[PDB]
Amino acid sequence: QVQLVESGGGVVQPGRSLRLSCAASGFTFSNYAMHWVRQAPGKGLEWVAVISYDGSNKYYADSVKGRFTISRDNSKNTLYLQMNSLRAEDTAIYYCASGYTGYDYFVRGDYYGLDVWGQGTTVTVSSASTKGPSVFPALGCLVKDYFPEPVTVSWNSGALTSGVHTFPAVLQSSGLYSLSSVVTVPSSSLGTQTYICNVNHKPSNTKVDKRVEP
Amino acid sequence: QPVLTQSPSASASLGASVKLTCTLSSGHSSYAIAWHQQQPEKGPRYLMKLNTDGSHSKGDGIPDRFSGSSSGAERYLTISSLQSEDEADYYCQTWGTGILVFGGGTKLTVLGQPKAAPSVTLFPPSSEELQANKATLVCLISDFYPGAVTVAWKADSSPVKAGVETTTPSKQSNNKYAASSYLSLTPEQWKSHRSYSCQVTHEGSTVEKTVAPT
Amino acid sequence: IDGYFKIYSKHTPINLVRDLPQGFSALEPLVDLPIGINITRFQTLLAAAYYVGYLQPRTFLLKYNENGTITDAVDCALDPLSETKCTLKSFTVEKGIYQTSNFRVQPTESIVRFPNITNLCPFGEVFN
Amino acid sequence: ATRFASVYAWNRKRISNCVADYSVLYNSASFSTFKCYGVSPTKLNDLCFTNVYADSFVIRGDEVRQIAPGQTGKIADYNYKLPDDFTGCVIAWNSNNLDSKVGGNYNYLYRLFRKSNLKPFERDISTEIYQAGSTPCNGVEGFNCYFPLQSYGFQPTNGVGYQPYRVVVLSFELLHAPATVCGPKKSTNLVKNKCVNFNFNGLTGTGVLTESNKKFLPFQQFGRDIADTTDAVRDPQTLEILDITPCSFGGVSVITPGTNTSNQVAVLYQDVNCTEVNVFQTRAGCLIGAEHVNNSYECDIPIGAGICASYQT
Ligand SMILES: *[C@@H]1O[C@H](CO)[C@@H](O)[C@H](O)[C@H]1NC(C)=O
Ligand SMILES: *[C@@H]1O[C@H](CO)[C@@H](O)[C@H](O)[C@H]1NC(C)=O
Ligand SMILES: *[C@@H]1O[C@H](CO)[C@@H](O)[C@H](O)[C@H]1NC(C)=O
Ligand SMILES: *[C@@H]1O[C@H](CO)[C@@H](O)[C@H](O)[C@H]1NC(C)=O
Ligand SMILES: *[C@@H]1O[C@H](CO)[C@@H](O)[C@H](O)[C@H]1NC(C)=O
Repeated sequence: QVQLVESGGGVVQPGRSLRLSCAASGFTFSNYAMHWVRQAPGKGLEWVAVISYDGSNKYYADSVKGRFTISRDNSKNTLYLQMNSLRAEDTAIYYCASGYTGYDYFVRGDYYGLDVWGQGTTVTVSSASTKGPSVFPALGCLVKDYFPEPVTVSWNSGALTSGVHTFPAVLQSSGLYSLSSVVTVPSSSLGTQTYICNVNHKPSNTKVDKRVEP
Repeated sequence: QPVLTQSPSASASLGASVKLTCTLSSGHSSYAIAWHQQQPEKGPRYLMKLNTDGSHSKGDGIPDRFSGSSSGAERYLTISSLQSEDEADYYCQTWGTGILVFGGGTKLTVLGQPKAAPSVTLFPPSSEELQANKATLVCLISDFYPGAVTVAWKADSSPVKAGVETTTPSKQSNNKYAASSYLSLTPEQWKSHRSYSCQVTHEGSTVEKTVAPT
Repeated sequence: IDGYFKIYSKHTPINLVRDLPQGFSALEPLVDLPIGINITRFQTLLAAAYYVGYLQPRTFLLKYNENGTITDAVDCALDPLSETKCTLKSFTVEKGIYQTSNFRVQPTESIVRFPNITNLCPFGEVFN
Repeated sequence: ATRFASVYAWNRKRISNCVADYSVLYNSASFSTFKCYGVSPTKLNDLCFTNVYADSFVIRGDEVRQIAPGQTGKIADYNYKLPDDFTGCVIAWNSNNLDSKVGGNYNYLYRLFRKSNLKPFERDISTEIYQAGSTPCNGVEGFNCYFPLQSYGFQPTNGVGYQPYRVVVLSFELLHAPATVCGPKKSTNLVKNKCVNFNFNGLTGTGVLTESNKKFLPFQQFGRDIADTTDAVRDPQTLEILDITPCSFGGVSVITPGTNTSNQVAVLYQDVNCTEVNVFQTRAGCLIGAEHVNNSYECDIPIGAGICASYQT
């Protein structure tokens, strides 16, 4: 059973560079073609690059031509993607993929198949500094103006879970993220029980407990 | 470089069947394609390759309710007796010269689970936020099915377009949807009106919530 | 040789009953089998008499005719006359003196000497 | 031709000591499946292997994904198993109009129940009735007694997924051996009486080739002179013997009275024939610009071979 596990991206300043990796196990890696595909947040799939099993016959999507470089180490069953001069439009999840080679009569050459997908790795390109959120107060918590993702929100130290819903982040034209966590509660519990949302942001060592009253 | 044209959305009820169609351009017609599935919060999965003659090659482990067929410049993915898990994005992809090209994708939505109009709670800016020179209006939408909504903010019945962000819907732990919207203002802007509206449109129907500074 | 099993052969008339005629013929290549066989022993197959010899890494001076065949040869290590022929690269040696080899006496032993050991460390004070 | 054999006992043909005309296989449009693993389909002619193994079998569509390294299933696991490191290409095609029968072609079987998975290239042809339970079957089918093989209902009205496909995988094996199976070789037209950059088998160089009057023995491929220089080759195709003459070259000398008298010059091309460059061919080379005359005189400027030049009125 074949598996492709991508190594990491993360956050970097535009114009810097990143090496993504793709570890392959379960098949003769050095005989298959190998792809990079990416998906911008809320966009479709976009094909990025492909490499031949040997003879390095590399091809590129033109939106990365000159900047990115595909390579492979067959002795280590590893696929690489070097990104250079990174741009905010390079923010996406990056999957690797494998396939076989066929002689398509329609192009009179070798097409590279894409029949097996990896799990993914996230690459965020921003001119923003690491920053902790502001936490302001059915009831909930407004987790305002942080960078980078992610922030976790638990309620009453996890002892409270029914009716909790943490929304996805929103990315403002400021470059900073915002999300909300809301819980619907029995209306009469307000004078007796206490509701405290626990906001946790490891990228800035910020941990905030904010109590939500009427 | 060929281009693939997919309808942006499709739906059919649980147990029904759909025919997702991916028409490649007349130029490079009779090119072979592949179908890929992307379920929510998941990586892609390879379905099958489709030749010009109607002949497929499935991956291993993909069910028989998925069949492919071919006609003219058009290619079809057919899914019989639809299930809850078949709700996903379906990307057809093809090959050019070395490079491969995806289509826009098709969001297939299963309508079998119960219809539901949205809950709309609108929060004015917390007092703690104003003392920090900021003002955000947090409008939360919950408990709707299907998860498709349009959001418009009105200040004194005037549509504000600036300072608005909105999540896209995401299902809750009770299999209904939710989404949040934000309207950023300066504290002056908050005070110097008589109201602000959050207007949520769901299947032609519209919910309206209004708050005022006091 | 280097993965190829090369077989050469010649078939000639025989006018002797129990001998190996004192004549000269060069064997022509017959086959060059591209087989990776590591061969250290061999055996013949018969349904009579035969001869078996072994090859050595020797240098020969081969005489070609106008038709590309080999008509004679000199084994450069057979004797000082064949050696002289090989040195001159001629099959006929003219009258004279030719330097053909270089005699060197080889060492028969290895003699290592260091001075006689005296002034021993007073180790027998405690160790012994 | 195809005509692939059964799947539990797939047909292995060993290909060796031959010319693999992969181009016929590449150029036709008869196939729907041509996946390749470890080799490039369009560069196959340039890849020399020691052995090519042609594994011939018929499988159903849904199992084509199983004819690959790392795959599992009823065919991949109990009938025809491929190794994870398989090197070679699987060429398969829809054979509905060749193998299918109106009543269902049940002469083709696949294993559904077997004690274990197949090893790579294992050919298991036992027909013992499989005992699924603890009750001996004793040749009688029944509960917990299932035949290890099952037939395909191949019919002309069957859908593509139930149509036969003929699959033949070319396993490419490179051993510590000469590697005797290769694709076809390029050849070009023979050009005579001109300088060309030639390559005859393994003999390369630059030169002029002409008809030879030498007689080679049946086994001699090229001729070499007393200075280890190749001077003749046998043409690999037509068994013509060609002599190799090095391309004409030589010094270029200018013969002239001094610029003090006239700025007219004559040029001598040493050892060059005049068809290769007042043109006079002499024993010293090709002399251009001088008018040769019959009257003899004392030698003025030497040109060699008794010929001398002079500036005359
Ligand atoms: C023959 O055997 C020896 C054992 O030392 C080995 O080193 C050598 O490579 C072998 N040759 C071949 C052609 O297998
Ligand atoms: C060489 O071959 C020619 C045939 O062209 C023959 O007449 C001649 O006698 C041969 N000479 C030798 C020494 O074999
Ligand atoms: C070694 O011992 C011998 C005893 O026969 C003596 O003659 C010789 O001089 C000694 N060598 C040295 C270097 O003292
Ligand atoms: C020059 O070439 C011509 C034509 O091949 C030939 O007849 C003539 O003998 C050649 N002369 C020399 C100098 O070899
Ligand atoms: C020399 O004279 C002979 C006849 O007398 C003639 O054939 C030949 O061409 C002459 N040479 C020149 C250079 O005129």
